[PDB]
Amino acid sequence: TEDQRNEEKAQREANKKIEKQLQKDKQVYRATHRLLLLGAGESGKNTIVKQMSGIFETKFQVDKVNFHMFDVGAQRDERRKWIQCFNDVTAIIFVVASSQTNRLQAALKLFDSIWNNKWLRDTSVILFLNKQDLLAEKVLAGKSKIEDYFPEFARYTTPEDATPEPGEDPRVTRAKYFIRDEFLRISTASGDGRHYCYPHFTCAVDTENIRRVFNDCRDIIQRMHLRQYELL
Amino acid sequence: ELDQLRQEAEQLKNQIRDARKACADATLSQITNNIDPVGRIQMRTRRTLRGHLAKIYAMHWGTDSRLLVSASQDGKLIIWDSYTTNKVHAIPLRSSWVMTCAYAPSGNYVACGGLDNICSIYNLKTREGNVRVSRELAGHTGYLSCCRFLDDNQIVTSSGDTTCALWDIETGQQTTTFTGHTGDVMSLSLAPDTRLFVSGACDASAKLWDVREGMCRQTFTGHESDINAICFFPNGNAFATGSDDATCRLFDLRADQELMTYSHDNIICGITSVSFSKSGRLLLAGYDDFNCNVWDALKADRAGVLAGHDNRVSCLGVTDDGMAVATGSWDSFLKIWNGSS
Amino acid sequence: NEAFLDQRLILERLQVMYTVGYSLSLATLLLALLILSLFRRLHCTRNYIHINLFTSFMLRAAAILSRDRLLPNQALAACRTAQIVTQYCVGANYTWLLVEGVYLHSLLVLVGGSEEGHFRYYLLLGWGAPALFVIPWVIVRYLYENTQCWERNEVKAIWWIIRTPILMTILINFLIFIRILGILLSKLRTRQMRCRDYRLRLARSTLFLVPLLGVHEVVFAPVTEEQARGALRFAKLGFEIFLSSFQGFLVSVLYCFINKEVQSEIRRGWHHCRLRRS
Amino acid sequence: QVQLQESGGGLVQPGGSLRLSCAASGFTFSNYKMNWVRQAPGKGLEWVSDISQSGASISYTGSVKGRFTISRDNAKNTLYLQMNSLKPEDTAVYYCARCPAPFTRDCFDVTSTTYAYRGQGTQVTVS
Amino acid sequence: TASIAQARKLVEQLKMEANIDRIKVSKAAADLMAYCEAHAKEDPLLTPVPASENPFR
Repeated sequence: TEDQRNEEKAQREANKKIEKQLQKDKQVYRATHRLLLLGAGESGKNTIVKQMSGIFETKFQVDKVNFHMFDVGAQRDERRKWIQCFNDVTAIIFVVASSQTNRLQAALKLFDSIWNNKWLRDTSVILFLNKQDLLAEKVLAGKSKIEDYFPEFARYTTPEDATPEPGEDPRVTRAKYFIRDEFLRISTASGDGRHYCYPHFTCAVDTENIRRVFNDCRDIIQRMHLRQYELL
Repeated sequence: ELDQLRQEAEQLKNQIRDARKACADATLSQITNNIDPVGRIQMRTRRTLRGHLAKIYAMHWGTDSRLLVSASQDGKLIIWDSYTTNKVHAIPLRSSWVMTCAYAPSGNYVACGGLDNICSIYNLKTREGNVRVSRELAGHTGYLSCCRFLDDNQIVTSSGDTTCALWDIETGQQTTTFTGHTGDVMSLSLAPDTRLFVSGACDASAKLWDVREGMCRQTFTGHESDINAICFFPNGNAFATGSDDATCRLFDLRADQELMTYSHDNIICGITSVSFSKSGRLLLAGYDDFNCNVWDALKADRAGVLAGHDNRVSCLGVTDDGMAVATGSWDSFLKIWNGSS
Repeated sequence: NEAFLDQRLILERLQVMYTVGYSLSLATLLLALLILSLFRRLHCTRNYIHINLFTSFMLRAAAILSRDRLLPNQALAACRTAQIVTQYCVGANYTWLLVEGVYLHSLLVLVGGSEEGHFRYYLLLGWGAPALFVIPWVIVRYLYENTQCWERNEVKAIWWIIRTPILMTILINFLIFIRILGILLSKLRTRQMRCRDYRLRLARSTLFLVPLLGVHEVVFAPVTEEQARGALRFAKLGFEIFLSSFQGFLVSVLYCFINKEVQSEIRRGWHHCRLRRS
Repeated sequence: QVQLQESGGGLVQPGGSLRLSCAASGFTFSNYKMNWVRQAPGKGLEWVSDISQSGASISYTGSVKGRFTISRDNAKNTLYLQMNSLKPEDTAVYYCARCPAPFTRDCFDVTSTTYAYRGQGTQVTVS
Repeated sequence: TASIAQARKLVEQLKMEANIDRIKVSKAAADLMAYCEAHAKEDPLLTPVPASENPFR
């Protein structure tokens, strides 16, 4: 009949308009960058959000690149179910307090679970080791935290490749590189997927963490593209 | 003091186990041995719905079994027309992360929820012809796992925190709360008569609630890991539960125990979605090994395989009429399967 | 003489190998087109660029074969048309390689945006630059020094008018691939994995820059009938033709067939078809 | 259903010996990574050890390496913790947790206040 | 402490769920088989409907 023809024409017109809107939003979706700020407890997430009801959003754009930062606020401690929701993000900003119980061991046991998840094994991780000053005075105060919470700190020496501290304590720099090496050995034990880890030492509260995040995301995207072209 | 309570709970559990064992008289697999096998089930994809641009966690069928609504992480809620493949509506969501959706029986409303801990309800029939949030349901603490319209005015929502709630859209406040679970309440399925519903949680147990009064009646602890999917048998007197053990298990309300298990050695991946056929003879079950399977609901013999999805099968639906079987997945493609003679 | 019989035999062998290599190029290129245009799970700007490159290779490897087969008025017109098509497609091959290099460099370097709407510009460049750089040559060759259908360019002003844009495009490709290899070298040196990972850089550079080395092929494309005296004469005579046939084949194979996504998809399709049949 | 019940524990002088056992009667023991968890009287839950599906990959929380030994016996469906050379800082409540999913080398939620696949308490004190 | 309240709630729940009475598993399986065989004919997935009236042809 003619009525059914009119209905079909209207349906095709609606489909065309909806497809136009979907195509217009596709460019925005593919242009923006999504990051999941996943801190292991109170380790500087508040001050990190300052410098840059269930979930939070902080739309900050740098060098005409749009960024999404998702902070999981009101969710329960049970992370094994809603973390599969975040396997499409570009990177997982991970925040560790390098200072109730041993927080570093909990951070390591969360980090390797994230690394070895079968859905998150394609997602890169960016590490921010806050409380550098706190670790500095903890080491300088002769407090027995690292040397007895990690028995392997005794037979550890600072790597000869990296020593950029101007005048910081050699014990402090050894502790920093020991923690970074622990996270790096967790990351490099398993090369199951196609994800990388970028450990950083967040010490200054200046506007440098944003630059670090931008450079890490640029590296992640470049590696993903080169891998897709089989060059890398 | 607590030791006495623990001993009492243990001996009630022993009494329940003894009662269930005594009631265990025969085996459904033994009874169904002398029945003709279902045979090879050949179903080919009839339509591919390729509008979404991010992974799909939820789809649902309309009562008329023509329109289906699908949700994805890209903050879109597209309403398809299965017959003509066209899209009817596309609702931009306030929160990009949605893990569920529900198409109302009246066809007027559509629900949606996720990590925002709120349930958004959109009335599709508006004078201006634009879809807008009719009501926002807040009060759940954790993320929202599943939500099903028990009616056009009340909706049941199962959230990340160990609590299910029955809402009231016209007023927005909770009518009844269903406490008793220990973990995340992953899934939820209403009975055909909307008198009962089962909630499968992450503590490897399932409960049976009645909405009118609001307390659990029975518990089914057959599984041994997280329960991701649940579905009532079309009779309304049995249900099947998918878990991370790769085993579906058919429970019975009246028998208050398992009936028969759908495990297979070649299957290692967890079960994501579970659905029954209209007659209840078949049991479709989407997996994480990228392939959906078809089971004989009475003989536990794999009738067929619905291979064809690039990524994991997250959502699985069977039309109320019973013709087609839609399978969403994480590659942002919906496929409408069907069989031909 | 025995030596003369030797040159006759080796010329026959290189000619039959030439024909076999072009036939293999056609076979592999058609395989690639069928895979990319039938599989349907791979429809993006990257694979569209690959399809256009491979159909330009269709044009080249068919036009050259037809011209060689019809090489001795219908005959004069056929030879002229075949030669014009051959010039256009030898331009188009390098233009499309340049389009691929530009696309990858822009996708790897330009910050933000990640636009997909420039495919119209890429397609226009790829299929129009050779036309713009060929039409003046064919017009001038028709108006002045109009040979029968074609001849080795007797004037440097006639050789350059058709070779200069090719050299310009191939130079831009050299620069762009040096930039891309620099980025890749930075990525490889960031991790410092192993010597095999280090040599992977040179491996990728060579296997992606062979089509750039096709310049020798296009420079010495017009081969003579009688070879002069010497060993290196017939050595090269075999060399450019063998390397050109191998170049078409290696583009076709190690340009799209080594793609992990297409390999996984074809394995998935084969397994699903086997399960459906059985 | 899972019904993880542990034994052992009690009072012991510092530097003494103690043995903790775990009884599992609700699942296939050989598919799940089983790990121990301890909770100080005032502090929170703290991961202490683990063991792989077969008993290959074994890790410890530091400050307990060498003095604590963990082994599993799939035949009898029992998990053990051979713990030696105790100190007063070891006084806590020990739980025998289990990773939620089989055949996965990762398991997220074990050190949480409301886990579902962990056993009851096993009092251990040192004085 | 909350432990006492949790134990009391759990004990009450198990008591009120134990107050109910079960039904023979043989009878339940027989009823399921009866439903499946009675509704077997009207199953578009079990018996492939001819494509003439198939909406997704």
